[PDB]
Amino acid sequence: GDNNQGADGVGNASGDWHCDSTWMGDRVVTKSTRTWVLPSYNNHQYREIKSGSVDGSNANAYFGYSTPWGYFDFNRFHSHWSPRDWQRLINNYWGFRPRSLRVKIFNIQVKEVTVQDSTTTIANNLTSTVQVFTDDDYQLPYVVGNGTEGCLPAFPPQVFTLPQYGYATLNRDNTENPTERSSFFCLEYFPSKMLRTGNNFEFTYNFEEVPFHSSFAPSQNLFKLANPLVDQYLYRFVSTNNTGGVQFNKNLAGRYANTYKNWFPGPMGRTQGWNLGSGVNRASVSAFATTNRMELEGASYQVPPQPNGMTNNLQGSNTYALENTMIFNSQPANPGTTATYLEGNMLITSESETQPVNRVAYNVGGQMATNNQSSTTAPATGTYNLQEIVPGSVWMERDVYLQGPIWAKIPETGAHFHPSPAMGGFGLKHPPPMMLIKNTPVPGNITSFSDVPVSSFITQYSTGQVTVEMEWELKKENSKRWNPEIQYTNNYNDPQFVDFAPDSTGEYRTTRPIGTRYLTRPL
Amino acid sequence: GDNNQGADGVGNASGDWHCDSTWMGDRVVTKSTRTWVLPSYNNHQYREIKSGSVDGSNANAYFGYSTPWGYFDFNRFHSHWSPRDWQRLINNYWGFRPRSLRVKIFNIQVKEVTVQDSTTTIANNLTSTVQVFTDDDYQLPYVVGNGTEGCLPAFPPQVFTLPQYGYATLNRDNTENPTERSSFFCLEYFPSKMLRTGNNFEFTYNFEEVPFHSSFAPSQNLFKLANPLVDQYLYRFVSTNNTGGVQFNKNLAGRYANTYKNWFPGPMGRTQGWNLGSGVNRASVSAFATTNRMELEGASYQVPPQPNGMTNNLQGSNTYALENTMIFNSQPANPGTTATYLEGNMLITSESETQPVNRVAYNVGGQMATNNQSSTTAPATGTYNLQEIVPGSVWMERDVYLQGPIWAKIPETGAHFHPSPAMGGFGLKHPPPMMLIKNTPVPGNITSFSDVPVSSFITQYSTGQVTVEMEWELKKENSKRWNPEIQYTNNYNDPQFVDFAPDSTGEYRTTRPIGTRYLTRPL
Amino acid sequence: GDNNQGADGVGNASGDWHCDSTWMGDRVVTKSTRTWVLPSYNNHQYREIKSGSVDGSNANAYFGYSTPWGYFDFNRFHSHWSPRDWQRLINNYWGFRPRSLRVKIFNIQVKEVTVQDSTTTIANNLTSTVQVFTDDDYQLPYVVGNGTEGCLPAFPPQVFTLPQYGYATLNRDNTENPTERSSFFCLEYFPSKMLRTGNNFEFTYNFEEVPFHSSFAPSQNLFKLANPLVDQYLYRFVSTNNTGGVQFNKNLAGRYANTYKNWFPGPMGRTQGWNLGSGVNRASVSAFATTNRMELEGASYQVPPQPNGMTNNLQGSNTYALENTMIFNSQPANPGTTATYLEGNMLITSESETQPVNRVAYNVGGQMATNNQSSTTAPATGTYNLQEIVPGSVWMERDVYLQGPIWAKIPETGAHFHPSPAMGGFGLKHPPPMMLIKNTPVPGNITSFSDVPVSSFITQYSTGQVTVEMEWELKKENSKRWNPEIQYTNNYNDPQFVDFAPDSTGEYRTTRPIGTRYLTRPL
Repeated sequence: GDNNQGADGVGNASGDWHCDSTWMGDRVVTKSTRTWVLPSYNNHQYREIKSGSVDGSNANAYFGYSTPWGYFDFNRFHSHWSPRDWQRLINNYWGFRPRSLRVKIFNIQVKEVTVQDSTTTIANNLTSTVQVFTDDDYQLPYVVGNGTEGCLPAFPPQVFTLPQYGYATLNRDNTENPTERSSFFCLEYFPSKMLRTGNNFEFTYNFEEVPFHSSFAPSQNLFKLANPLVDQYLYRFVSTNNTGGVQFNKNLAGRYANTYKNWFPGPMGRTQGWNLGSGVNRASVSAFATTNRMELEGASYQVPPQPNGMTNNLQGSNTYALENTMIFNSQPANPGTTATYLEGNMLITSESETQPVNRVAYNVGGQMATNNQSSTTAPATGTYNLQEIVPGSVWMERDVYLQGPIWAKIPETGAHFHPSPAMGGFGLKHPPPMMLIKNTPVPGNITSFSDVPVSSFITQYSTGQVTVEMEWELKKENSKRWNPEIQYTNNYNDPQFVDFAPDSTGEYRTTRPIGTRYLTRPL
Repeated sequence: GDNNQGADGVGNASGDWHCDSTWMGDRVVTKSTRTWVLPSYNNHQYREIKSGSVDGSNANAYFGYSTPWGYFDFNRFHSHWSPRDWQRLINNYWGFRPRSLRVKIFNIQVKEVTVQDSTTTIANNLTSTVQVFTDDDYQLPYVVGNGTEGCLPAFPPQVFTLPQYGYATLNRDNTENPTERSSFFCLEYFPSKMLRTGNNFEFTYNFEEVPFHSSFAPSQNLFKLANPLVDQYLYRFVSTNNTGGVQFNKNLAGRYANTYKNWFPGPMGRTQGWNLGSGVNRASVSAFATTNRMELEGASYQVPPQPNGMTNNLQGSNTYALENTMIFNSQPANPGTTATYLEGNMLITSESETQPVNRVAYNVGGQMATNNQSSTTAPATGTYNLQEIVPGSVWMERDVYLQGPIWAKIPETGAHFHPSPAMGGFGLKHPPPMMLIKNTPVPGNITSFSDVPVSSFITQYSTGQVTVEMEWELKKENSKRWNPEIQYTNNYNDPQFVDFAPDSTGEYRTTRPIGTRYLTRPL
Repeated sequence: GDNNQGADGVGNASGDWHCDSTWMGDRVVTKSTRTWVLPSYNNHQYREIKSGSVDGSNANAYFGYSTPWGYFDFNRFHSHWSPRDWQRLINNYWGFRPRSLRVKIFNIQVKEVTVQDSTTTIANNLTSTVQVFTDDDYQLPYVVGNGTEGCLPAFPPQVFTLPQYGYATLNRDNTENPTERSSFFCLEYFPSKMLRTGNNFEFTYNFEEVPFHSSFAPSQNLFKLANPLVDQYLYRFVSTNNTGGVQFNKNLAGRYANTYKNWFPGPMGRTQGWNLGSGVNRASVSAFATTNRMELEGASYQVPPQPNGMTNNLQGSNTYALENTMIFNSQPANPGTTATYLEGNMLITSESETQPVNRVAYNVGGQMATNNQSSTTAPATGTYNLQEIVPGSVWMERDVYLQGPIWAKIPETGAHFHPSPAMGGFGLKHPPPMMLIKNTPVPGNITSFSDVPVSSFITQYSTGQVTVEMEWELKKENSKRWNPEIQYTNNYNDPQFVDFAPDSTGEYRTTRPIGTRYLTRPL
């Protein structure tokens, strides 16, 4: 529907502001509207950008292009959810997955800016247009889901300027030079709707069927599943007698160190533990030397989210694995800042509620036998710092936060194992199409003919609202637990301000992250 | 209906001006139209406002937020009524209660203001929009009915600038700091119609059924109801003889001091009487020490309208209870003025026409027995300065003036007794929804991408008409009184100007208040 | 329905065990089943019980009867609700009221006990019967709703022995003797179903329409409703000049001490504040002298819950009014214990979340003017320690806890004001009928005829299950609050045991009470 048009042109608003969320039965539809600004990027020119090795690491070298096109990136959880609608969701529901998405761009306004002797006057033109297209065949580079800035703001009245679309193609021998395989994508070679100041643009996309997210934290350890009362009928090798010969004992009662296990913990790589809080770390360490680095194409890349199947923090201990965690800033910072931020500013993720099913990151994975015994040689063992997928493994996927990304696109290749993102969210084969938008160029005064293209443009920018409404599917809590569970509560000891709400300057404050795992489930 | 649209856009007026009132049968429909201006508040930012104790009273401390949104407050009686239509109403009718309400916002005009070296030129833009929504679920703070400024003007040609929407939530220990319970309401999280310069907005609301107001003043004292001619069959204790023993007498003829009463006066707290006019008050009194102050949450708050059931002034005497009355100014003053106004400027309410049924505020309530007699001890009594609701009480509600508020919202809690406002008017559970309106932000020139939200806006304001038409239900005069009643008359001894009409400057003059109680009724 | 009967007799269970709760849409149906034991009371005899003044208070004197009948008292909140189903209810819902009730008694088992030389063998008889009737005309004394022991247990496996039915009628001159008005009710004069060991008994009752309970805590102070930004058009009396004469000032901005108030706080009596926690109370105080005592019929009775409209505790302060509060024990104690319990054992209610709308109990109510000024005498005031219902009052009803009573019966008299119980819950005119049950007497060996009734009985008792299923109606949360609310969470710092769950002895543990007010609402 959504039709109520007296006329189409100036003096007729293109669409209403719908920001509210609606909880109906299990499923919830969360509407959001924001106001955006699109600068004129690159003075309406494609350009190649390339970098050598910066900071003595040749993995920092790339070759790519910076287009004029800006793009709507609505991918984070807090764009669609208010902290009270994210408190309802995580407290009484076990899981949620999205279903449909509908986006609309309306109230386009195209301003001109003219500087005569530093007056810099701004007066709109009603004739000029803007170009929007959504890429639904996935035939561009998809930079949306990689957890980079430019998302719809947390708090509705904030106006946000759109990111610039660029991409990094193949480079030659870890330098800035290209190859024969490095491709150039011209964004204006697609068909794209052109929208003058009276027109609007809207789009609809239904998601593929993905597994529910898990909002629950297990209620049992993974190795403790068996009941403590009755002993197993299975026997274990215990020791050996004076003569070479074997002796067996019974697996008895609630003794869980030695009992027969069906299911096994997830993978782990080992990461370095670093004590926050009360401290006593080592002094004057440069971490870039000792970080975990997977080496691809000849260069050493860090992978600072680690693959799924581990927990950084251990149940309220102060020791974290900072190479395994997801760190956020309490407030948006300036682009390109090198400032050194102490712990107190950051929002530091803790996975500690997954510890029953997951192996801790900064502890060894286990041990195995390193030799074959005989009468001469004694049994020996050694600990292993990494293990991988094993038949019969069970692990906990990484949690999704209010500040974290919703989805990611599975790279298109031959094969993949268990496509879930390391950062978090819903690994998708066909993610919501990427919506790009650009100001059409309006040339300045040119008195003559020349075959070299026009380099003199009228400097302009545009603005107007965008609405994004999604439909989430939820899975209700069936639990029979007798005693009260843990809920996300608003407690603050002696507040000087309310959290998740403006300061006296007008600045939106977020003190602490919010995860989805509170409800407890018997594994 | 209300349709006559050639096209929708600039060059087509959104609606007609209807200011007239229509008397049909009993019920009257009073239409009113005004012109408003909406500044850009807080430079389009939410902000927290908080105050400590000012003037040595910790009840003045609050914590709250100041939103960009302005709101239409049409709640006062003289917005809808002209002094001649308020003279008709009160003279020949016993009571009135509202029925329906329909509001319309049209002819929106959005001006830009630009300052280049102090030129401050003003030129409208046709593209920009304004956001209106009416809150019909009562899920915001309702600040309308509390008797604060910003109402539609008395006299139609006056243009009025809209109030700013803010609210005071919970604070911690009578300081400026917040609590865990103090809530933040984001107004842009509701769906709201966006209106460009050709669009209009209209709304309809029917009131719940409330009791008629009482425009009549009783014709009999409450204790004098019995007829003076025939004596009662009931006997009274008079005295006691030499021996201990009781003697009775008959309640005889028109002697009203001692007779059996069915019904009793309303509540009273005792307030201080202060002589206006001929004077002889005490000298150099600071009243804030001795005022009546109910203490809530640990702090002492004044309640300068007193609860219903008392009369300040006593029948043309000069002694008033100024803690019980409703004081107005003869002319609108500047916001935030500390000037000291003498009596002559003020319009000072008098409740003296309710004195038969109501107990005077500055007199003691009565007396009761303070001891049990015996042969040793004589009967004693003492006077009480406060009494409350009693089975079989009858009191007169406070009157509604032309300058006074129409309604109020009953706070949503567990329980309430007899919901009528202390200030006056019609206590409502679901008051007319609160209509909020805001200028959408239009950002200035921004050349670059940054994730910190846009702080540079184009400074603009908007203007246009609003019409509010209500439907009142009236109750006709049935009285059989023989001699002429009192009417509200325009008498002025030697006028230098006409009252309720402009001065030579153009300024609207109101000399004296107008109440609703003139018609007399036999109790 | 509920029919699946192969045969009716021994060897056929009379009914299934249904203990689960079902959340459907808004309304929830909570089924509960327990196992009871009914002793043989008074050796099957009615008896008069009477007491003089005990502990030097003649209000302790009563005259009444102790019947053989035991009664099912299922009235407390935790009989029907599990702590996790009471956590769901209070967290996301604004209010709840019951609708229907259906009770069933099944699996009756009648045991005999015989003592031959202290062997005390127990062997059931299949022939003997039990008598159940429900009193639906309210023509007995109703002792259920007064908050006395004998309720269905908290934790299902607990077996509970039924209370004895007795009642206290009128006594003469505060002594043990009766009057001519003191009535005797014979319970066996009603028709009553007789149930042998194969029979079952079931009953259905729909509640009258009562107001929703309020599970919300206000978001604003009551006197702070007006917005801080715009000042009132109303003026206040401030001071007086050298000559007798009055001076007025404007009510300006966010200054809430002096502003015109529509609505007023609830009633209060003043109660004594007593510091818990960090202490510094007075030493060696006997409280029975100074407690608040309403005097009825000549004797002084304490009323240790105070009438509605006050808050004992003030926002996390340690000072409580212990004459205003609801105190529970963390564990069921022995009947008739005089032991002195320190603070640490008790669960001490706090009303502090109602403090915006309610006046604190241990603070003075306010002040009023005590004299009429003149040139000779200065204005004076005094504080009042009690106030009552006033036109335009709003107060918060007392909260309902998990351990507290559900309802109460409005005494049948001429009149009542605002029937809500002081203890808590839902004041009902026709409460759920009172279900009484008794073992029929089986006489022992009697060889001869005598006209004096049989005094020699076979000593027996009976046992079997009872199920009580109610249907609650709920009111969903509509709130638009932006920041997270307060939820009831399971937090415990360094637990030695889990709360609301058995100890190593088997004993059910409850550390702390649970109220219904968490969700916040803008008054």
